[PDB]
Amino acid sequence: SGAIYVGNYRVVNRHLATHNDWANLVWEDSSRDLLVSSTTAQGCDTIARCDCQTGVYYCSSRRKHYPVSFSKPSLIFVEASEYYPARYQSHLMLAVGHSEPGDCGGILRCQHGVVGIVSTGGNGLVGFADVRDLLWLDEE
Ligand SMILES: NC(=O)[C@H]1CCC(=O)N(Cc2cccc3[nH]ccc23)C1
Ligand SMILES: [Zn+2]
Repeated sequence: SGAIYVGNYRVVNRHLATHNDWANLVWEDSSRDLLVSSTTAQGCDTIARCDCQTGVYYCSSRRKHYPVSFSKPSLIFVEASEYYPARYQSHLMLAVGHSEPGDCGGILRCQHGVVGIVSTGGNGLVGFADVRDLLWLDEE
């Protein structure tokens, strides 16, 4: 689990969104595994606006923050899971590292702010859904 709180927005994995998130929906994309909902209180996270390929992510299944190098956001085939059939997921970045399903929502951060959240894993890889292209998260 995990979310990003920026301005009056909440960003979560689409597969973990609550009834309140869907009732207060701003934008969602199944192919990205992302959902953004509105909030009443202001958040404190800052979204990175950059092309960094190194950062640190939180892995709940190790209680550890790991420094990683990661690939640029791309269209990647993701095997079937409890929440989606086998499909291509867009805006996905991979790194060599540990990830289990309940690690989804863990933040990946660089020197500029939040880059994305854990979304995929297995086979010694970890995948992150990028949020740096969602520029509207910085306004209104
Ligand atoms: N974005 C997706 O398609 C998600 C949907 C929910 C989900 O359980 N997975 C599998 C997964 C995620 C993270 C870590 C993992 N380790 C092994 C499997 C695995 C994929
Ligand atoms: Zn950066």
